[PDB]
Amino acid sequence: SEIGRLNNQSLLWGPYRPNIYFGTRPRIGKSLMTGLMWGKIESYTDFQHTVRYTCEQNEGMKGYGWDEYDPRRGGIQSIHDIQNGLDITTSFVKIPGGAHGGSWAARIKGTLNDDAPKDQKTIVVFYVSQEGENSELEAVPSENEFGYEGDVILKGRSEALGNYKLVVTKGKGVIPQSDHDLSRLRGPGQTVVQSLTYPDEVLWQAKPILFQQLKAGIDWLVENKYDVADPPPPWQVYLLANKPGSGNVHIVQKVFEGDFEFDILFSSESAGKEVTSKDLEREVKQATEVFGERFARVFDLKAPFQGDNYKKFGKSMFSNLIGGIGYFYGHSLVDRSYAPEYDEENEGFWEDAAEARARHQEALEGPYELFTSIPSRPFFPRGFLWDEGFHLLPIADWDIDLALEIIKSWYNLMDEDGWIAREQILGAEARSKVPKEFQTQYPHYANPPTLFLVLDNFVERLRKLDETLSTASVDNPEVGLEYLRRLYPLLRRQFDWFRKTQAGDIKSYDREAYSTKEAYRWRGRTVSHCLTSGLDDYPRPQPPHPGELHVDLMSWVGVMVKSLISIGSLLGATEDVEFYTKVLDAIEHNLDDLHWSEKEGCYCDATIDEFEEHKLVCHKGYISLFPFLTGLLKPDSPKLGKLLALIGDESELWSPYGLRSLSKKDEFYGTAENYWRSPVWININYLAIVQLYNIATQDGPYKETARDLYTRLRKNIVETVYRNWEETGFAWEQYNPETGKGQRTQHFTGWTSLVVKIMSGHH
Ligand SMILES: CS(=O)(=O)c1cc(NCc2ccc(CN3C[C@H](O)[C@@H](O)[C@H](O)[C@H]3CO)cc2)cc(-c2cccnn2)c1
Repeated sequence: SEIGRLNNQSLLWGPYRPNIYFGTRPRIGKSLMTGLMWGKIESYTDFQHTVRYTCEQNEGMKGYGWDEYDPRRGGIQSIHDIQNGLDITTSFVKIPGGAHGGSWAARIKGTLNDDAPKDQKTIVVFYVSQEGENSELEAVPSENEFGYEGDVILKGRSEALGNYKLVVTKGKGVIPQSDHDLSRLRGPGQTVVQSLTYPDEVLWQAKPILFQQLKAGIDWLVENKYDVADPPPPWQVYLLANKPGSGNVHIVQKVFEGDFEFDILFSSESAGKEVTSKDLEREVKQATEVFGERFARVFDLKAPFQGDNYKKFGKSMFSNLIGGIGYFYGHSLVDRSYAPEYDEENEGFWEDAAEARARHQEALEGPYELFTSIPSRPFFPRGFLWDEGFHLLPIADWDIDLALEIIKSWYNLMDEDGWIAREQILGAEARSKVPKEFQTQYPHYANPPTLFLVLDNFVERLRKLDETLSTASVDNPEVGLEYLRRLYPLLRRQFDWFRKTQAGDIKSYDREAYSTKEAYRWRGRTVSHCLTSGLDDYPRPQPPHPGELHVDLMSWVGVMVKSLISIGSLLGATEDVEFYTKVLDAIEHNLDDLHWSEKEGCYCDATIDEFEEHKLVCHKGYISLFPFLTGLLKPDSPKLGKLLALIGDESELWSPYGLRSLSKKDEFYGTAENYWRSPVWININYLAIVQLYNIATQDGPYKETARDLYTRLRKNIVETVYRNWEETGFAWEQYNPETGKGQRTQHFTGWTSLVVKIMSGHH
């Protein structure tokens, strides 16, 4: 509770706007937010097309991301913008002090690349907004007529932040000067500020708000007889008339010719003295040193990746993953009808659920907040539930207390029933990027509970001030068990929810098995998809059917029970721990009785026939290995040995680049969208690698096959991801098993970053 508050104060500020190139906000719903924009201007019409704000990936952008980041200290981002002929650095740094979550500073540096005209004009904007009823923010006017020769100071106050100043410094670089008539009314060229107000809920729409002000400037030109007989230069036509004041939006605009840089200094008044540029430089150099020392300790890359090339690779994958951390706030869109069609209980259920959806009873609810890492800045800058379990495995190593914060944040979303939506789209900003037909969440939709994996790691670590704070929840056992105590009931609630909502049907068919209880079927499947399982288009029983059972789902339930055993045991929930033991024992038996195929040598999902009998449906691939991947099989199990055969078999799963999602022998190989029907995916490869290492560092019959497989798979996965990074600068979503090429989306940090932990090893 004391450590909680120090943790709160430490993590309050950051560049928690991963959906944009660079911006800051604190972990507060309605507060002070900033964002960077820039774009070259060569003509009277180009700036609207060159300006950058929200993250994307296309031919115009070579690459971007964090070179180093720790959300407690700050870091350095590099942006390589081809369209704008610019290489940009954004350094962000936090300075603890006072009562309001400390201070921070950022340096924005732009260097023209070799291709750029040496006299390029670049428009740079720093956009500042503040939400809240009783808060103030004011631009201190300049001494000069038309703008600022020097720094722009914003004075503001709020309940959340107390008093603060935000300074945008004069910076360094040529500022262009205009000889035109207009300069007599608009100045020759200088930094300008517009202070505006809009209703709070639209402050986020920085691009349109800016353009509306640019447009009003141009309309003013037109009305005041500035025309094509004698036009002012483009960059002056797009320079806002200076009008500072008070409001909830403040636009600070600069134009530079050539290279440039400028600082942003946020000074929390309740702290000591105010933040300077010399402070920024010192704290930046200091963060880099701490970052370095920590990486070497936490991510000690083992053979054969100890080389410096692999270190830089590892730093990039890690920094981008942990650098994705966002704070999201607002309403989510949920169908709360619990239409009976969603029980999916007859044949052809998918058509019924389509009928219910077509009622559109979904409503906004909340608001909610979420502090989480994300799969990708340009495409998926929001919380995804099973993804986050993978994101936190490397993050927890770095800073267990951060990871627990993020777990707590997710768990705080769980409704009364035990449901967390698998995709968290919080507020209009988060919604803007996401197509309407994809926003609505459904309380019957599960997603893998991979967050338990992180919990498991915490538990084993538990059994055996930024320095201190990162590890306080393990160094103080008292704190640990207390965290577990408070979360334990939500864990159980989620357990029970799986069993009530994702229940399969044994009792109503000719189905025999050790337990009449244990059987699971993901709700929400369509003819070609099962989105809730995480493996979108992995082939399942055709047609889908209320009788289906899914071996991945049962294995996840297995993961959960096992975690509940350890956590219950740590808390002495004896009555609970005994029930869990009966479920574990029953899932073990039932995985065999309902899922094992002796004929095929692997696990399979099941349905019920045209003739109403249990049928196995075997599609050799990730799904086939689940009981192994999820840690459920004994190290001497013959079944495990056969899965090891399947895994290593080059003609089924084993490619030089990692395990294929689907066997080359399956009829569904490389068909359709071919998402999970052949490509190599790091998250599942990671689970294989960890399980091989387990069977490998224990006496048993398969110790040495596992040792060989472990060695080679670790090598193949790391090298594929590394080679692609070296060539393209990106982490990719998935990798082509025939060519080794990364494909689908880029900037996937993202569970692809698991590679840093594969390299570092020692599970
Ligand atoms: C044409 S698109 O670029 O594919 C595309 C698609 C969709 N909607 C569906 C979708 C959602 C997430 C994933 C990735 N991935 C698939 C994995 O199978 C799951 O296991 C993972 O949990 C899941 C998360 O990592 C894939 C598909 C949204 C946007 C978008 C959203 C905001 C802003 N701009 N664009 C773009």
